[PDB]
Amino acid sequence: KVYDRCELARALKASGMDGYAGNSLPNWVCLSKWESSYNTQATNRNTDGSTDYGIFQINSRYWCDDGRTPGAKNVCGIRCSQLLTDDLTVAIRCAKRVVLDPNGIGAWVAWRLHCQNQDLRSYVAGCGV
Ligand SMILES: CC(=O)N[C@@H]1[C@@H](O)[C@H](O[C@@H]2O[C@H](CO)[C@@H](O)[C@H](O)[C@H]2NC(C)=O)[C@@H](CO)O[C@H]1O
Repeated sequence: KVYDRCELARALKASGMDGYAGNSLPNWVCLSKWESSYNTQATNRNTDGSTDYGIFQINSRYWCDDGRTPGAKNVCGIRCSQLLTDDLTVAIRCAKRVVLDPNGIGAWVAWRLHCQNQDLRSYVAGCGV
C-alpha cells in the first residue's frame, strides 16, 4: 500500500508513535517519506547482503529474518515479509523496538539526512492531528 501523508499521520498517531521514546509525530512522517515514499512494499538491497523492508526501511541484518542475510540477529523476532503488509501493526511494533536502542531515531539514515534539525511542521500540516 502507498499511504497518503495524512492517512499515515493518523495511523501513526492512533498507534502511539507521537512522542514514542521522545520522538514527536512529524519525525516519523518525515523519515517514512524519505525512506520509502510511504510505500509499505518498498525493498532496497544493500552491499553487505542485507535488505531494507517496508515503510520504515528496517534492516534484515539486525531486526528481521529474510533468510538470506549473513550474520542476521532478528531482534524484532519477525519475518521481514511481515514488514511489507498494508497493515502497519507489525512494522510499528518493530520500529518501536528499534528506537529503544542507544542510537534512538538516528538508526534511520534518512532521518539523520533530511529530518534532523529541520522544521518538520510541514509533514503534518493539514492532517488535523
Ligand atoms: C532502521 C534500521 O534498520 N537501521 C539500521 C541500524 O539499526 C543499524 O545500526 C546498527 O544497529 C544496531 C542495533 O541497534 C547497533 O547495535 C549498531 O551499533 C548499529 N550500528 C550503527 C553502525 O550505527 C545500521 C547498521 O547496521 O543499519 C541501519 O539500517
